[PDB]
Amino acid sequence: GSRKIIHVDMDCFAAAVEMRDNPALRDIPIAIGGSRERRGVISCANYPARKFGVRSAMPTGMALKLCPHLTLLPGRFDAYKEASNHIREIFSRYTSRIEPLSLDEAYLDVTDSVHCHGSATLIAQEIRQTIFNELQLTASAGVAPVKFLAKIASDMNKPNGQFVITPAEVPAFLQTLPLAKIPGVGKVSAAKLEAMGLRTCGDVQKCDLVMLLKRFGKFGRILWERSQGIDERDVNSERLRKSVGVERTMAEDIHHWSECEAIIERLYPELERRLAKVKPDLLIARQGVKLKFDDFQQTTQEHVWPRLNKADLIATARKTWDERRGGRGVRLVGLHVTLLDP
DNA sequence: CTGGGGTCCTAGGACCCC
DNA sequence: GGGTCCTAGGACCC
Ligand SMILES: Nc1ccn([C@H]2C[C@H](O)[C@@H](COP(=O)(O)NP(=O)(O)OP(=O)(O)O)O2)c(=O)n1
Ligand SMILES: [Mg+2]
Ligand SMILES: [Mg+2]
Repeated sequence: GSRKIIHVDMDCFAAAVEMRDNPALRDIPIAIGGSRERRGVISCANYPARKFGVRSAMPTGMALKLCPHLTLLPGRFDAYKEASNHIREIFSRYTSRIEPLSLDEAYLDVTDSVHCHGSATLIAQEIRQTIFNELQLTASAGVAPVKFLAKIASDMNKPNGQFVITPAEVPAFLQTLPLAKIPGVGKVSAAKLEAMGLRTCGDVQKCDLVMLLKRFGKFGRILWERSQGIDERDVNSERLRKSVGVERTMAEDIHHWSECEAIIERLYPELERRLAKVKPDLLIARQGVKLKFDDFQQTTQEHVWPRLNKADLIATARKTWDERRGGRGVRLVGLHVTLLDP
């Protein structure tokens, strides 16, 4: 039923806002991540740092081994939040059909738009431009008839570029497209798929659908459909936050309950403030806790609960601390609430 | 040498209904 | 024998 979807993605979003504000970081390797002393990971890295192999979700310990002159910045969320809200208002000028996927990211449906005539290519081009003129940062775009193809397209000519995929180009695009580039196919599934000899969508096009439903369930249908180019998901501008969590990893494993309670005492005020901005009465559906151990196993305990309550969080945290710790060190403790169904 | 914020999926037992 | 809720956990995303 061919639609036209624009996936915009900010390039090096967190880093780019650090460089715009201080140009001294424009041409030196910078990353936002948090110290190796605090056991942190890289969240964003500029291209000078990317040249050394620094990627997002990489432990800072390895980021420094690869690029020792990394200037690590901690990040200013409100600086990135304002930029985003500006980005989303720039989208508001071309369609109401806007589905943000994060701060730096949004699906735009422009099928029924009158703007740069009907050219999804020129709308994406002008949005990418207006962002630069108004925020001095750069965007990439992808244009496709479906959601995931427009997302894959947003990475192909980045940074500061776009890439269009028309319906006639789709069959050739999918034939060589490796399965792991499909959003929702990460490291584990890509490894089993390659264990079955499935690397590209061209390979799964020659597969049996009932076979894939046997082995992967609902995931096998999604797999088989994306390879045929099928992605009926609508751009939904109505999607709502469903949960609020606050967690913290300490410098080193903590071994006594006394220390773990000292962390919850600090975590709770932050969780309440962030819950208050969205729900002033603090009324919720479930609240609970999370511990992650030295062997990186993690357990959570959540239960029905009417209102964000600190003592019950401490209480339940010691029940896990006793029943499921088994004497290992603890590197992370976290708090959580599940919001009420709208 | 492994973050912090989330979404979505699965699955067994409890629970309720015929 | 059905269905929805409850809970824990895992894969995945930015
Ligand atoms: N694992 C990750 C991935 C992204 N992020 C944050 C930091 C990024 O600046 C922001 C943008 O997500 P992203 O698109 O995946 N990466 P980024 O936009 O910075 O670089 P490119 O999109 O140009 O590849 O999300 C994170 O905190 N942890
Ligand atoms: Mg980006
Ligand atoms: Mg993004």
